[PDB]
Amino acid sequence: YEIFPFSLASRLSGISEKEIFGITLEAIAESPEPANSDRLFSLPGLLVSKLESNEALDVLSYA
Amino acid sequence: LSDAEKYPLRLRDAIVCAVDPERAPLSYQWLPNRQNRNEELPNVGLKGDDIHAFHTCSSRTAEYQSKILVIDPSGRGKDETGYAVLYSLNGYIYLMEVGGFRGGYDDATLEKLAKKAKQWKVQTVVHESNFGDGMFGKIFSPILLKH
Repeated sequence: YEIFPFSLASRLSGISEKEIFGITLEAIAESPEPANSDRLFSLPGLLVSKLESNEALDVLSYA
Repeated sequence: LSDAEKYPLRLRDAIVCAVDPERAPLSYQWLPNRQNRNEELPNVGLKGDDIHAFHTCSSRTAEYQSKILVIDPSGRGKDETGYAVLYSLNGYIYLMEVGGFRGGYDDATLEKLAKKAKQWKVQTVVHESNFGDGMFGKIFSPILLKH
């Protein structure tokens, strides 16, 4: 289920999705609270926009 | 033959009746007999499972104690969402609707479920929860309230 429609917001605002994920990651890096398990198992799906494929294959082989 | 323990559940051991939506008798008595047996309803049960009505019951009737709708939402992939409608009175439990709808969290399925919650004048909605999903109640509640 899609709680927040990235494509529609991307089209209306004029911001690409790759920058929306950056806006989320910078706010994660500054926050004082500890993370919980559901947050931790959903971070690779956001970080995957940064990686080259030869790096993502290493991440998969590690996982 | 393992016939006495192979299947725990038999249709012989329940009462079938055309109950009234507002009042019901306060007690019943069970005896399967040729006078009480049904013969027209379709029967998928294994051989010898015969649908029977009650034999005798009280003449005193009153309104039911509690009324529940139960939902099993669809998981991953395609399957039907299950639901059931039950009331209770004293030791007896009454079953009045069971069925399913096919789909996901689309507006048609949730609209139909809200209308079904309206139709029987139910009192509480109950559903199962797993894995810390946390979605279905928050999704469903703003759609239910207008009905």
